[PDB]
Amino acid sequence: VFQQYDASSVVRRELFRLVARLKQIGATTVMTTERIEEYGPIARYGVEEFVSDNVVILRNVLEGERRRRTLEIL
Amino acid sequence: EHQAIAKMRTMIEGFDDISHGGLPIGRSTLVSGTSGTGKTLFSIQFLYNGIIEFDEPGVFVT
Amino acid sequence: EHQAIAKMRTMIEGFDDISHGGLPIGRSTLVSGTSGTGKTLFSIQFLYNGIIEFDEPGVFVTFEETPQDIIKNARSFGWDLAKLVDEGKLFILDASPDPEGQEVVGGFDLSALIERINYAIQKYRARRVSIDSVTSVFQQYDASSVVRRELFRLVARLKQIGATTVMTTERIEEYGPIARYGVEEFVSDNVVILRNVLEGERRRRTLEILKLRGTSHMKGEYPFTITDHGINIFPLGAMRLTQRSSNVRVSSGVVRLDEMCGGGFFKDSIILATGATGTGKTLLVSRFVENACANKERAILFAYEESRAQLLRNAYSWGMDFEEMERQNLLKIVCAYPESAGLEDHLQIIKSEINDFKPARIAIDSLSALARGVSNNAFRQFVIGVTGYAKQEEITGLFTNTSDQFMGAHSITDSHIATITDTIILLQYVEIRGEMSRAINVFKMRGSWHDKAIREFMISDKGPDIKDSFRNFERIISGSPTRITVDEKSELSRIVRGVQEKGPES
Amino acid sequence: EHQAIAKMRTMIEGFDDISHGGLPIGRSTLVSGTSGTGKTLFSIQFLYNGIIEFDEPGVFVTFEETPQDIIKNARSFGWDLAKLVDEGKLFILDASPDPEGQEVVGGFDLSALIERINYAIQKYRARRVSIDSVTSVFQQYDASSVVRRELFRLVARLKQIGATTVMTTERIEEYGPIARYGVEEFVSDNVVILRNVLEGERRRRTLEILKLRGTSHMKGEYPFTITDHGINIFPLGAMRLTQRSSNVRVSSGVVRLDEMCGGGFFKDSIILATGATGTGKTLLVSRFVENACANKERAILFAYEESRAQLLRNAYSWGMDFEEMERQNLLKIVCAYPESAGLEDHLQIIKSEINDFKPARIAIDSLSALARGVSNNAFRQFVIGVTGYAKQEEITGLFTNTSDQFMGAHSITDSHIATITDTIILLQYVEIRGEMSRAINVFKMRGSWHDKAIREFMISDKGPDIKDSFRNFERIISGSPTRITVDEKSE
Ligand SMILES: Nc1ncnc2c1ncn2[C@@H]1O[C@H](COP(=O)(O)OP(=O)(O)OP(=O)(O)O)[C@@H](O)[C@H]1O
Ligand SMILES: Nc1ncnc2c1ncn2[C@@H]1O[C@H](COP(=O)(O)OP(=O)(O)OP(=O)(O)O)[C@@H](O)[C@H]1O
Ligand SMILES: Nc1ncnc2c1ncn2[C@@H]1O[C@H](COP(=O)(O)OP(=O)(O)OP(=O)(O)O)[C@@H](O)[C@H]1O
Ligand SMILES: Nc1ncnc2c1ncn2[C@@H]1O[C@H](COP(=O)(O)OP(=O)(O)OP(=O)(O)O)[C@@H](O)[C@H]1O
Ligand SMILES: Nc1ncnc2c1ncn2[C@@H]1O[C@H](COP(=O)(O)OP(=O)(O)OP(=O)(O)O)[C@@H](O)[C@H]1O
Ligand SMILES: [Mg+2]
Ligand SMILES: [Mg+2]
Ligand SMILES: [Mg+2]
Ligand SMILES: [Mg+2]
Ligand SMILES: [Mg+2]
Ligand SMILES: [Mg+2]
Ligand SMILES: [Mg+2]
Ligand SMILES: [Mg+2]
Repeated sequence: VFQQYDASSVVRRELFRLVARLKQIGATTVMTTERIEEYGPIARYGVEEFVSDNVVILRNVLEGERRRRTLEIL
Repeated sequence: EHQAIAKMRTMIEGFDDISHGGLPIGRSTLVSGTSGTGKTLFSIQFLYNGIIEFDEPGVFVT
Repeated sequence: EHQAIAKMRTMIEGFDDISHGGLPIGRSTLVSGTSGTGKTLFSIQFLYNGIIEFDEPGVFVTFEETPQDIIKNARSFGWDLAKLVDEGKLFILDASPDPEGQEVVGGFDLSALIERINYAIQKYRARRVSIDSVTSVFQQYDASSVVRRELFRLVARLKQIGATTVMTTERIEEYGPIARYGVEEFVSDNVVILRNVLEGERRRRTLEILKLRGTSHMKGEYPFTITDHGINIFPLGAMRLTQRSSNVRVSSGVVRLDEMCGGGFFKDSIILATGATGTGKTLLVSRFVENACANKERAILFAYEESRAQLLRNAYSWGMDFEEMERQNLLKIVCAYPESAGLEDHLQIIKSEINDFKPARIAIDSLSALARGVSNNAFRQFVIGVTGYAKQEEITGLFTNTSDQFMGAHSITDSHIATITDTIILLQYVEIRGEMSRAINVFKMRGSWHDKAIREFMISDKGPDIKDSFRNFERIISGSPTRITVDEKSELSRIVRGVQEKGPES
Repeated sequence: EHQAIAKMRTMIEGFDDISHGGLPIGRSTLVSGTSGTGKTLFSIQFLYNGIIEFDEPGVFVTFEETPQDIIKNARSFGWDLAKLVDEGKLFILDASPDPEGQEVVGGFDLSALIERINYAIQKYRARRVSIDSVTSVFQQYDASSVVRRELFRLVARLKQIGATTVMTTERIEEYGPIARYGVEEFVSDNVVILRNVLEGERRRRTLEILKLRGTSHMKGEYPFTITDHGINIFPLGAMRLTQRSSNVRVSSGVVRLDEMCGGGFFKDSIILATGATGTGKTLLVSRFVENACANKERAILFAYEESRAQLLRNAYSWGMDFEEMERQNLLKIVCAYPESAGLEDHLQIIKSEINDFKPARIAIDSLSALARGVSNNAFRQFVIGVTGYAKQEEITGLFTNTSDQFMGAHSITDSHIATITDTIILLQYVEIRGEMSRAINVFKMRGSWHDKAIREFMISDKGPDIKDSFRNFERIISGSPTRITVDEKSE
């Protein structure tokens, strides 16, 4: 959604809104995000983390040509 | 309520273990990762195990 | 106390030492850190105790989290903040934006907030203040220039007011810049970094006090754990060296051994039992725990290799019934995997069980079990921990170390812990005539005199049988000894012909 | 279509094995990577195999090389694309800009183009469409957010059309972003990544399928070759452990040795001869290769240490004449320094050559010669490939290994190929009375019984002459013996 011409700030405030409204409803929501480097920031725009109540990371770590899939609960 | 945070079960083999019950209720849980790591399936499959195990309708936004 | 900056206590298991006292009164401490590091709890924990220990109302400003949740969440550690926001001891000050908000508002509001917080502080008569997630305020359209001036104003005014404040900062990298705008670090009087370093797919959190303008403190990282009780730190280096020592002597559960140790292990003493795999270590330990209960004293056993079940099967086979031990409430078996947590945790799990049961003895079967994966220093430092705790607590310790190379190991340490230890017990195989025989030896005893033989021992359903020494063998330790005889037929009981009887009658 | 995902094989050697079927029909695949990885070839080979195998018209779209060139170059792998253009089975929709022009033509053309695309799709009744260098289009003046929309509009349309696609994308760092804008990443249904990795000033090409929406695939990287017959991907992991096993026997070239191994080597099996430099491994190989010339059978010899010439010499010196072995086209020698290439290219040469001589025996002159300058893992993989290939092909294999230290060596192998070889012939110098004497031994044979003694032997112009064991010595293996001269029982 932010891939139209947005920056960090614009994007943080937006996640807040989204998450919050969803909080009111009482909806146990799950939100999927993309990244750039297996260990780099936790979310494309360096903010999504602190804005969420719970965070999870699905990593497909490289290494010796063999990829290894892991999951963590930050 | 007036106690701890209540959790929901994802019936995803293991995760409901690692998370000590499962996702918190009435709260969004961020799940990010690089292309081809899990996410969708983790979201789809969270919905699915929802219907198919406690009868809890699901809403998938794509 | 010799310091020139007045401090107030956080009552956070560990912090007040590392900070040599607690946050400098009338000042601002920046506790910064990655996502999920511990930050906001610290804050809440900081206001909490002030309330429930000094009766000092506190003002907690929330910026991102909903004033409702802060209370909802803080219930995890068992705190009815509600009731406090209710009795007028804790004023949560909402400032969270809205789900239907505009855009543009972080400068004149920064001036309004000062007056705000200034109202509640004057109103509730507060001493402590938490400003959780200032960062989020600048995350609207700002840059370094405007953040140092704006923060400054806030802290500057806050200090004038006389409130001992804590601000929280997020940061993407664990070791890199302290805070986002790489500017908060110099605007604050103190800086408390909180990290959660990865490495080896496990997770290690640490607290560090970079600076405390005005006084001294413990430098570098210190591991902490967030338990059902909140933050819990280990000044593994603030662990002074002044434990008590006593010439009291206890049993090993093995009689002959006792002699071999000048008269029974010292009460206050660390004991090490090293020996290749399958030499016996596990047994002795069991015979140590056993006896401790046979004299009516408590003792724990933390098995990191064998199950609680199996620990009993082989324990019973060796005699000594652990089933009962558990029941008479004299021996407690923990038992777990070293891979089921980072050392910091394992070190605390152990400490805990040592306080909810008060042993008078403790045994850790296979320290080397805990040295798996982990770095030597990391493990060596953990050894100093347990070893440290049990030493200053009059709790006799028997650790088990299994050397990675049977017969031919030129070092019974491998991780070099033999110098922290007070008394070592050595078990090693001996190749005698196409046979793998065993043999124990008492290497060192700091206070006792102990036997200097490398006696042989055998295992029966009954237990450790301490026989005689391989006097007529050289290159013993080598594992595969060399038979050089000056005698052997020498008296002892010559008398040939019919010497025995048999099973019928003697 | 309430069925699992449908795939369309690519007939690109090795890929259809890795994708578990082949790019999902009608969807978009994304093969991206840095300059010189495969991309352009891939897609080209993608369309080709599509035509000359299933009569499936191909739509190739270029955004930089001129159509004339795509042909010109293609002739590199023996295929006149001009022919299919004449036959209307493939349409190289030129879309490359000309020397002159204007600007401010943003999403302007991305639209008109989707029509010209749909055009030929319908017109040529297309099924497989490839787009090379799509990115060289947004490289006019755009940003991430801009590309995400110009790309998604396409793929979307394409999926509508229903044709199966592949999009070429470029990358700058071999292990950084998946595509220049790190957007295409998520805009694709399937992401393939060509990586032309450096290291040691040598280059290894590695393909990988990061994701395939809706179907399983092969997780991890795979080395691939670029030749005269297109791209080739050896799925060294894919190869299964279902090798044929027979109890038949073969000779070792040395009678007395055939005896030691209880009858001989098993036709189907790998044997390893180990020893310090000099021991005589190269002998055993020379002897093992003549025998297959006595039973008039084709056998191959891969030398990585000596030359065509020198071998001939030291061979005529042991009696065996190779000059005839070649004439009788029953023996073929190769020879190539290990440095001349990397294990990837090697493994192939081997395979290819084995197909053009239908051997029944084979011996590689020194593996350590090949483990030279390469990581164990990288080498360890090279063994299993040849070892594996020689196996499920019935070819008895004998490999040479000069242990890194003479006398006392504590392992037949260093790289650890011991557990990859069935039989282990172990050569080792033995020191007696001040003379470097030898010693051959059948260390292990999985089936047979083989001799358990360490028999010394010698080398004359007649070849190896196994002799008697060192019954009267001790520490034999160590290297520096110690006679026992036990004084009998002392009467
Ligand atoms: N049936 C299946 N069996 C085994 N693995 C599968 C199966 N389907 C998909 N996969 C694997 O899962 C990956 C697909 O990713 P998925 O659709 O779950 O979402 P994602 O990786 O989180 O996000 P994105 O849309 O970028 O791919 C593939 O890369 C593949 O390795
Ligand atoms: N009862 C508990 N037992 C063990 N861990 C707990 C408990 N309660 C909370 N935690 C842990 O505490 C952490 C919560 O972090 P906290 O609320 O203190 O603020 P933060 O990490 O500093 O900042 P942010 O709001 O950005 O996450 C999590 O990492 C979580 O696992
Ligand atoms: N009932 C028994 N009867 C005779 N010998 C026994 C009996 N139980 C154990 N043993 C002997 O004791 C050894 C078992 O080792 P033990 O359980 O004492 O711990 P360890 O050698 O210190 O460590 P680990 O067993 O994990 O290697 C065996 O090598 C075996 O010879
Ligand atoms: N006949 C051939 N034999 C061996 N290798 C060849 C042959 N033809 C081309 N190659 C190799 O294959 C590569 C060709 O790459 P190709 O033009 O197919 O696309 P690309 O490298 O993916 O993208 P780009 O258009 O940027 O070069 C060359 O870099 C070259 O090393
Ligand atoms: N005509 C010959 N007469 C006597 N001995 C010879 C003759 N030719 C070779 N030899 C012996 O064989 C050895 C030659 O080594 P060989 O060809 O067997 O290969 P290798 O030992 O396996 O490997 P490398 O040659 O690389 O050391 C010489 O060291 C020598 O002892
Ligand atoms: Mg997805
Ligand atoms: Mg956080
Ligand atoms: Mg927080
Ligand atoms: Mg044990
Ligand atoms: Mg190209
Ligand atoms: Mg995606
Ligand atoms: Mg040699
Ligand atoms: Mg050689």
